[PDB]
Amino acid sequence: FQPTNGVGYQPYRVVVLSFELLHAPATVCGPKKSTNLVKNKCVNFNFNG
Amino acid sequence: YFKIYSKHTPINLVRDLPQGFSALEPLVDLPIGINITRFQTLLALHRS
Ligand SMILES: *[C@@H]1O[C@H](CO)[C@@H](O)[C@H](O)[C@H]1NC(C)=O
Repeated sequence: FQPTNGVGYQPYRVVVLSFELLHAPATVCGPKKSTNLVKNKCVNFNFNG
Repeated sequence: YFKIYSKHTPINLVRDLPQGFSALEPLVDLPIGINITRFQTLLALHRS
């Protein structure tokens, strides 16, 4: 690895993320986007499922 | 799902279980997903 090499010979750091689903409860979840809370109105609420 | 419920109670009885009511709060749910059929308590020795 030299800094003057071509782009086909320059070092590339590769991270491969492997996602599997097994019968155990899935615990690595994405961030759950939260809508700001609105009170005193007839709204459709979704609290923790 | 592995449910661990627990309760701490202050007692002063010497030998047996005291007679009373104490509901156990849920402490922690563990995503283990494994088969369990046997268990064993872990103790601590005292060395001198
Ligand atoms: C769980 O373990 C017991 C005893 O080892 C066995 O009889 C049973 O079939 C197992 N169940 C599963 C789903 O592996």
